[PDB]
Amino acid sequence: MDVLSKGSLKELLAHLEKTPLEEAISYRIGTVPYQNVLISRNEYYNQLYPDTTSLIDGVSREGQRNVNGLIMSIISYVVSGSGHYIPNIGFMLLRRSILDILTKHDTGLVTNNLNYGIIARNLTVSKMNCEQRKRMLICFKLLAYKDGNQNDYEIYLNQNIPLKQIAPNFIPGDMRTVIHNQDQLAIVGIPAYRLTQSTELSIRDDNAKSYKLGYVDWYNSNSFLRERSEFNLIRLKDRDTKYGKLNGW
Amino acid sequence: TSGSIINHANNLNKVINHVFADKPLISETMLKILTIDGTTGKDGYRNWLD
Amino acid sequence: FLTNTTYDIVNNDTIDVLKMKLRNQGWPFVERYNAVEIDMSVEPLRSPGQ
Amino acid sequence: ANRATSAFLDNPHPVGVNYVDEGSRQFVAVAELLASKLIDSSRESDESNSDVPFVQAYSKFADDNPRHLRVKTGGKMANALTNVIRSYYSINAPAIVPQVEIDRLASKATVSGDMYNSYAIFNSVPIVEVLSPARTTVSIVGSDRADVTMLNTGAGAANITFNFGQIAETVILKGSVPFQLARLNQPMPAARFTYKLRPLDGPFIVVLPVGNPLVISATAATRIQVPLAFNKALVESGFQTAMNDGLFDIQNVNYYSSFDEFIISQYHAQDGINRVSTCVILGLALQAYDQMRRALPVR
Amino acid sequence: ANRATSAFLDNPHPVGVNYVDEGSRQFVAVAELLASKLIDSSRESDESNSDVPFVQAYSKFADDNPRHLRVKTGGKMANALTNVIRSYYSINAPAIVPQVEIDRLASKATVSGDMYNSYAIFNSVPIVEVLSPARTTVSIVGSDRADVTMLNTGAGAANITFNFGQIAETVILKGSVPFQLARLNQPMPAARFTYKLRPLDGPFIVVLPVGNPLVISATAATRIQVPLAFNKALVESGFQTAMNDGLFDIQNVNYYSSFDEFIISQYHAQDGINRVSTCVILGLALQAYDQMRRALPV
Amino acid sequence: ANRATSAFLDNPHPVGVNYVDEGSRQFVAVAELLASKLIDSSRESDESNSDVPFVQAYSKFADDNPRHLRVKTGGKMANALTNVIRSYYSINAPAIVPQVEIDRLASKATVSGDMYNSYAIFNSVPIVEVLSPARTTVSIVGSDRADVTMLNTGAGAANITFNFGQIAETVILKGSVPFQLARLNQPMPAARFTYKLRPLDGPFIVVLPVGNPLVISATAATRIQVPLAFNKALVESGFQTAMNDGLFDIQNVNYYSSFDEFIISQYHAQDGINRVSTCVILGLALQAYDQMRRALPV
Repeated sequence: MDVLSKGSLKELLAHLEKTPLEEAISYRIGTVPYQNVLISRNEYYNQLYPDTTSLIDGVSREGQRNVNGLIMSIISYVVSGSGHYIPNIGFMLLRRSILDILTKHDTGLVTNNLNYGIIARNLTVSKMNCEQRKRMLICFKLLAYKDGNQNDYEIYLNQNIPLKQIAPNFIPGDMRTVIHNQDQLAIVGIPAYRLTQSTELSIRDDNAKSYKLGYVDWYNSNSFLRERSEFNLIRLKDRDTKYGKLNGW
Repeated sequence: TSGSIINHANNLNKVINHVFADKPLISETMLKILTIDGTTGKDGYRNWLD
Repeated sequence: FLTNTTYDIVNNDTIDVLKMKLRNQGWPFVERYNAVEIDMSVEPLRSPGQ
Repeated sequence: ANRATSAFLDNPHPVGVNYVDEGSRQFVAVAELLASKLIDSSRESDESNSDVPFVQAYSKFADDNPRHLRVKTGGKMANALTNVIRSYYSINAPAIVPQVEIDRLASKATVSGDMYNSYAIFNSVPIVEVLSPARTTVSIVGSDRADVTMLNTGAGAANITFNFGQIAETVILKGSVPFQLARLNQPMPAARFTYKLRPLDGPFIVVLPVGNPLVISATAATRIQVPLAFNKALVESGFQTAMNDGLFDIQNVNYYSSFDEFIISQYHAQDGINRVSTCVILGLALQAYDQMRRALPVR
Repeated sequence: ANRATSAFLDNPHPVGVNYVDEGSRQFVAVAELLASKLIDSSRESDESNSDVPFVQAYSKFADDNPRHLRVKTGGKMANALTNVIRSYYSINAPAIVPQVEIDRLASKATVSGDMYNSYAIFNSVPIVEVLSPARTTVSIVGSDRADVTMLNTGAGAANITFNFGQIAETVILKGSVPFQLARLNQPMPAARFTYKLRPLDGPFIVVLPVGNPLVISATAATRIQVPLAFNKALVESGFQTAMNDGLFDIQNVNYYSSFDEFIISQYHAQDGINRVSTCVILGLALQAYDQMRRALPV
Repeated sequence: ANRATSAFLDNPHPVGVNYVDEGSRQFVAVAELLASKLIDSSRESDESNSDVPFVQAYSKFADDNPRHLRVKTGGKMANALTNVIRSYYSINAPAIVPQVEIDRLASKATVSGDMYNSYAIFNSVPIVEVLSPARTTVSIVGSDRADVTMLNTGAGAANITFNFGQIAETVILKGSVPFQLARLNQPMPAARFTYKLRPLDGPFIVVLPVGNPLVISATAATRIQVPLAFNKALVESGFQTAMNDGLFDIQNVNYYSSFDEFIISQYHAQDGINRVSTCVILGLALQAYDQMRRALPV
């Protein structure tokens, strides 16, 4: 919910710096990812409604124990709000931030063998919307810069024409590029249209609307932080600053 | 519910007005205990009945 | 006020740390209490009800 | 030797392993409590000739004000309850309800998620196996009352071994004619019409004389821990409703005539102590489902 | 060939055509509501050591104060409730209650009288026909749980046809031993203990191997629209009470073991959807009869 | 000639002769009333966030304020109620609780000790005897629904006599195939699927044709006077809990599948009317036992 609310590149990377990896990993068993299932949608149909479960749903799924599953759990958390079930990763890796895993070699995780095409296909890039594809491409660029695979990232964009048009423009080592970026990455937000307490047909759409309706409740909740009215009560370390720089950028 | 609270508040006031009218139902000894904190006799009895 | 400290000293303390400091000194009021929702209805009369 | 077993005890399909934590248990209890308010408000609306009590309760249940020309189905709460019910039944059923939705709905009303406050009695008769000699025929019918028909065509009397399992508390055996039954390696008693048995005592031997068939009627009672809000009549009505609507139509699952059969069958399978916990939550969910649909019907 | 049919499905007698209008439906709903208050007031009177709660409930129900030297009969409301129950069962019943009397009794309380606000599940299993070839014997026993016992005497396996009607929603078949069942013009599956069936999906063929008898246990569930105040436990008690009191003793009628069998049998008769609405109102009246007579025995 | 009889009707054991006075009947009535409030206070406590409704209910029942780190057995009322249930079942069971203790617990609430104001319907089928000729086999299975399977291997048709006793009010007979039944020394009517009989009319004769076996399913309804608080659902649950908790385990007693079988068997014994009176008091005590034990599981 909090990760889906971020609407700018600066906010997204700032959230990932303060968020540990354990938030990406889920400890609920879930179900196997790719299955043709029948779900109940009584608002629309009397018969059961066919659908296919996927990894970018908002509900936890079972994940492979390899490094591929860990990266695929991080991206699903960013684009869908929930991760997958990969237990016994370890204290050392789980305490690191999401940005450290994606960008830093000191974590101890080796990810240079990853194939962006296979990861995108397993995440069902075809079913993703524009904001979801932009968020995943941000994760790919950070991984490419960590492994020195910038050339491979560009070629993968050349093969996929729709991905090249929406590819965010920022150098993963320079903070000046992040501040200038004006891409809108928000998935949930205050809706200008009429939003009703009604169900959706597919699993992805229904789960997304739950976060959208939950965010509205979160926005008016006491947990939400109102910068306009309570800026002085925020701690100085985590207070918003114009000259905000990620470490090493 | 608002209806229950409104109904209870009005009925409570009606009973208190009637018990204290004419010769009060409760004695002066009880009123001394209820008014020891500075509240009025009618107010003290209304809280205790509640 | 109660633990004899200053704002700067307790600036970085979290809620649970602050609760422990006050509870040890003997102050029990360290919790927020949720309100109770009262259900309300307006009788229709000429207009539809709410 | 020939082996006969009860039909409903055969091959219990695995139950779901999701939505069994404290947060999900609170959501089911909240749904049951709110569904009961929904059915009582509809009665009050009938007696008062005013829709205010029903609109008042539907808003709490569905988080939406009822509008004409739109079908009343229960809102997002009905969607979560119906899909969670499917997951409890089978492990092949998908888990599609997010955790954010479960937490939000569980906060609507204050209630405990305790599922072990009270107990209930279930009357399904477990006959794990009946072993008979070559020249005899044994047939078992029924679940609430099991009639075992035995015919002996051999020259002499035969011994039939009865295994009632280890879970049931008491088993009462009534025969069409007086018959002899005793435990293993125990002298046979005089012929009697009725026997009260403890299934833990061991396998039981029945002497079947040559002649007219002997029919033994079996009744069993078992104790399972359930929440205080459990109502057997409401749970059974919801089980048939869920079957008619097709929520239990999943691949590679077994179908039962009653919730009593379903819970006993899962109890007698391996790791049945863990299965029975999930079944109890399903029963409470079916009680909420039964009250929700009876308040909001569809032709 | 031989044909086997359920005993309770045979020859449903015609039901009454009176006291089924809106005004009469409200009276039955009024009687049920006031009869329930009689039971509750008696419990309150016993606990409070005062007869005042019972006097109010009896006065509302019977339009007269209770008296120690007069038998507590329930007044004119009890007589009207008894007479309408007789009329609902058969068309040959007198149906002598005036419309002015019914209307005045429906004004004692305000109720909608709607008989379609909810639903109830009925468990009677309707086996309309079991068609068996030669050298095979088929027996059907029971209504709530139907046991079908089949013996194959001939040389080879026999095919047996099962017809469950077009009204029941679902039917579960369980066998003593694994057996094969499939629809018409469908391949037979591997033998298994339990089958779940939709009665609307045509007749079902059962393969009967030669040897020991095969017994099939059948359970069915049917949903019939009923008012929200419907309670199957109280309706069942009233049905048994009415038979013992002689309310159903009319010429040229059929008798059933339970209200479950009564409503399902009338449903399966030709043009049976006409009768099902009258049977539901009868069930509600029996629910009022049970509570009233338990509070005021005669 | 062969004789067949229902299993549950055979050899009813003597029932207890203690705790049947007016003061003892008040104690059972008090126990049922206070146990019902215990089960209702639990639901009200959960709806709110206060244990006050349960604390008040438990304090009245157990004469002691509930405390954490204690089992919450139920106090002296729970102990006294358990012992009287043992005494009712058999005359061999000792009577432990003194009359002074019973009177003290009866003063906690003001309720009438009358146990015969209302009535209830019991559906056990009392087939006392079925007399059959030499070449016929007769088998009786079941108590709630009694199925009699008869087969005739003789040359001609055989007459079978059915005796249903004199206590049952109505008996409904349903056959697998239409059959002929008539009273003693009476002409046989045309074959019919169903029969409604009054057992007091007399023994009945059924014609059994040569061929496939005929199965007759019997259902009965007997009315027994009970208190108004009587609930069949609660009584049956308490009966199972009573047997599971091992307080019916006494030397030289007969065991039953349900309370309904227990009460019909005693009604058909020698002193049927006197035996049933004690059993009704046992039924109310069992109803209180079920409600108390579900709230306080030990």
